Amino acid sequence: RNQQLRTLQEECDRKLITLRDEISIDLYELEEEYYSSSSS
Amino acid sequence: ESGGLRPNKQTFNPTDTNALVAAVAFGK
Amino acid sequence: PWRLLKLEILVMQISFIHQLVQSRLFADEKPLQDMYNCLHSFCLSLQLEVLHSQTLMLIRERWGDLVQVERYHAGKCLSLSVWVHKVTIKIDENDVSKPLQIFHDPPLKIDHLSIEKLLIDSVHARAHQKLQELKAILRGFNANENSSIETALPALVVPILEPCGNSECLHIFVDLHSGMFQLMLYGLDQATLDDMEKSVNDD
Amino acid sequence: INMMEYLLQGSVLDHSLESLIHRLRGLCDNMEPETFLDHEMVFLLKGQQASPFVLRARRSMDRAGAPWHLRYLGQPEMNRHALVRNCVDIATSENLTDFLMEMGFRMDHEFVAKGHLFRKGIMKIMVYKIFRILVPGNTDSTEALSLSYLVELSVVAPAGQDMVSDDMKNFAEQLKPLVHLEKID
Amino acid sequence: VTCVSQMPVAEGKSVQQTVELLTRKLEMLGAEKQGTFCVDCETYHLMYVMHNSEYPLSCFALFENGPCLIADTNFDVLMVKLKGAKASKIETRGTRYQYCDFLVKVGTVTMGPSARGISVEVEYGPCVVASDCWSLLLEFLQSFLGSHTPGAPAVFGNRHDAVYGPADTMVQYMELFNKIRKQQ
Amino acid sequence: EAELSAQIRYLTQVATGQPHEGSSYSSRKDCQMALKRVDYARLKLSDVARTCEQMLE
Amino acid sequence: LLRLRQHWKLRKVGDKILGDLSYRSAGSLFPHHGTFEVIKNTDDVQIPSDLEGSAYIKVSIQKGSPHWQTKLEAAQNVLLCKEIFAQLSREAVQIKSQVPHIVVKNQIISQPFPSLQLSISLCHSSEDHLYVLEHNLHLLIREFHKQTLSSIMMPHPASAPFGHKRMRLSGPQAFDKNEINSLQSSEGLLEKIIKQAKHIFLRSRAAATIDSLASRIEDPQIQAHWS
Amino acid sequence: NELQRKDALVQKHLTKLRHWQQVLEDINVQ
Repeated sequence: RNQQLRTLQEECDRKLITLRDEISIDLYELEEEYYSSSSS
Repeated sequence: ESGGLRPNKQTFNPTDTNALVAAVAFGK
Repeated sequence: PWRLLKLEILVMQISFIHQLVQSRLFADEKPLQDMYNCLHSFCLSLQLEVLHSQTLMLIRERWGDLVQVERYHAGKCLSLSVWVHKVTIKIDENDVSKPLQIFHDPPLKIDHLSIEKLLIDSVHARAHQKLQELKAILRGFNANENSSIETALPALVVPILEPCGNSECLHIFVDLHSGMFQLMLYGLDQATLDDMEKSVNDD
Repeated sequence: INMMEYLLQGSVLDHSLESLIHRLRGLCDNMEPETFLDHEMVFLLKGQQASPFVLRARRSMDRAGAPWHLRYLGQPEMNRHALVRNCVDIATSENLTDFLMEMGFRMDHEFVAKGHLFRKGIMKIMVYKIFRILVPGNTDSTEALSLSYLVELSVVAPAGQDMVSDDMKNFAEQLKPLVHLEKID
Repeated sequence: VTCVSQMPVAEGKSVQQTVELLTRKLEMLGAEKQGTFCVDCETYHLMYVMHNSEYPLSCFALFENGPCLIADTNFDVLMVKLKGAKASKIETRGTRYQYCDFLVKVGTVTMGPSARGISVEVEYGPCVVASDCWSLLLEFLQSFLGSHTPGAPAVFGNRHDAVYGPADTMVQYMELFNKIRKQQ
Repeated sequence: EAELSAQIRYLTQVATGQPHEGSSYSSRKDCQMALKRVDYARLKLSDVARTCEQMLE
Repeated sequence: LLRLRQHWKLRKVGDKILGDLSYRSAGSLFPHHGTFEVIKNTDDVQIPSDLEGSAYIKVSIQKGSPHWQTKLEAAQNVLLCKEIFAQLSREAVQIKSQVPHIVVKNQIISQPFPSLQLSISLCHSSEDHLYVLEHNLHLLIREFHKQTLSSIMMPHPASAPFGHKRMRLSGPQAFDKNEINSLQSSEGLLEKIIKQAKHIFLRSRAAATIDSLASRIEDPQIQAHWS
Repeated sequence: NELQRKDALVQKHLTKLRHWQQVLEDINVQ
């Protein structure tokens, strides 16, 4: 059960790291986006 | 009743034990 | 009335004390008042017991030696000392009907089941007394201005330059558990801060 | 300062070793099983005057990011339920070979130890099958010395008369059928 | 990239007052003074074992022109239990000053009760094989000691290709101590 | 009788002294922490989706 | 019962089941010593009356698995958060952080940077900024426990005692001056979390002031890109 | 034109959020 729970933990951490990566790319696109003249 | 009970496969083997502890102690 | 009926106590033992109180009340002088006296005796003893239990718990887990005890058993009174300052509770048998009563050296007050609360309220007022004298000292020096913040942290920020920046002025703190002063100034070299610490703590 | 070593020795055969390891992993700790591959040397002080004198130096072989360890165990001091004698733990850098050779010692016998290590309480229990090295100066060719393995409970404590021997006896009893531990020699 | 050297009394003033002069100069440069240091040594039979305050978990044993292993503090005990010493000990002791990434120690070397001289130790903290950095060390000491002189000692370590640990420091220490015992 | 005696003999062999100081609670705490992490992430993600939906009108 | 002793950790003694919840495989060194008990109910288990309701260490800022497993896990969490708050309350009267801090009975109020009041509470029954802070505190205390029992303590050579695998290298490899040796000493538990709390706040203040500067100008645009 | 570009960007990000949402909660279900 130790090995089983370790595998589960590794899967969850992998999913979360790939999530933080993809959302970071999106946030960089937005960093480009929400900084452009709000004159109107 | 036929007791005659005898443990199976003594795990110590004291003579080999003395040999091992003597090698670690002095010489081989 | 003289006969006892099942008594309930809110804070076998209850069985034994039940029998004992339904025993002494046929002396037929004024049983109700004598029973009130003998029971409030047990109420105060139970409350002293619970307070002492809580003091032992707090001295082994949180506070450590910062609180030291002077107490008399079979007299049912407990006195705790915090850093110098001592607080004690008594019964004042002179008229037992008066509930439990407390003392401090000077204070310049109601207790419910919690002894940490009393210690904390007491030390809070005590520290806030030292801060008043520090404010008096400052006002003695400079008739300008100074401030105190009431919030659970015992403040007395002290500004050092006329156009004030709260960010840099000076913060004098009193540790509610030890009494020794605590100073922060945002970057006073961390050594001169220690020197000023020892000075202000001494005198 | 001035630590003492308490030791219990005994052997365990091969299949009984699977059983014993399986049992000890039951009661040591939850930490992990840790393997153990060393290489020991014993350097004799000629001592022109009086008597022989020995130092044993173990160099790890599993980690290699780890230092070498000197150990000198004094004569067995003499009811204590364990073999009691001095133990100096001296960790040194990878130079002690030539250093001790210059000091005046010489390598008597080298034995490589492969086995297991466990640590319950202050106590430390290990099994390891002392391989023999046929070629002087190589840890590749390693013949078995005895068909069986060796176990040792060991505790290193201050010099003060302590109750280490009591825990020794208890933990010795709790593994009595598989392995026997007693003083020796 | 430690460098050690023996600064004469230049009497002049007394050896302690010589230390006082050095202390005053180094305080003048603008260096903060940290906790004291102490290095001491013993010889056996010839083997040298010495302790240092910069490394208070490791005691170094060195044969002259040979091996120099570092050990744990419990190497003194092994030498104790090994009686199979001369009481020519030496013991430097003084304060530790810190410049910007730059540490310099001055001491009054003492044998028995009589201080034989003054020994100064400088170690430029962040460094690698000395052959590249000794320039900077000379650049600094020329201000501090250069009045007398510093003279390149890391030649005791400059012959090699490329390495530097903490041993060569105590090697230099031992060389200096052997120099201070001999002459008055 | 014979079978039960054999079982008792084997049980002596296993010898079953004091309890096994073995526990898998460490990996369990860690895995529960990971599950809580992914739960927090999914929660905040649902929230930011709601927000972008609102803005997307 | 085979299943229950497949998941949660029990030793059976004296016609009874000495079932321990306290963290002892991972050394917790908190006295309560766990010790739940079972009765025969397959359809159970009783919790030792001191760890009962729910823990929920609500650190905050201010301006269909078998039924037995649910009860076991709830009790274990309750003991864990009790242990954390005990450690924190200890550190309170301890090392005397540069910022002062009050502990009352279950709320540990402190002030980092003034106008900030961090309250670390224990909501025994029967935010999300500090939610990161809470989940981090949990890992911190479990790192303490692990530091007790770990391989790092284990010696690679069958040799001197159970040093930290670095205290060796603090030897032969002449290793330490005051700084390097001191790098091994510990820095407490409240001090670390106070650190983080401050960090989160700071970060919040900087992000707020930069974006508010962005809002109020529309002349030279202030673009930003966090890491 | 910027309005169009903006709602396009936010909609793309919304699709990405849906994707990763399902993925994470799935990994939870498994």
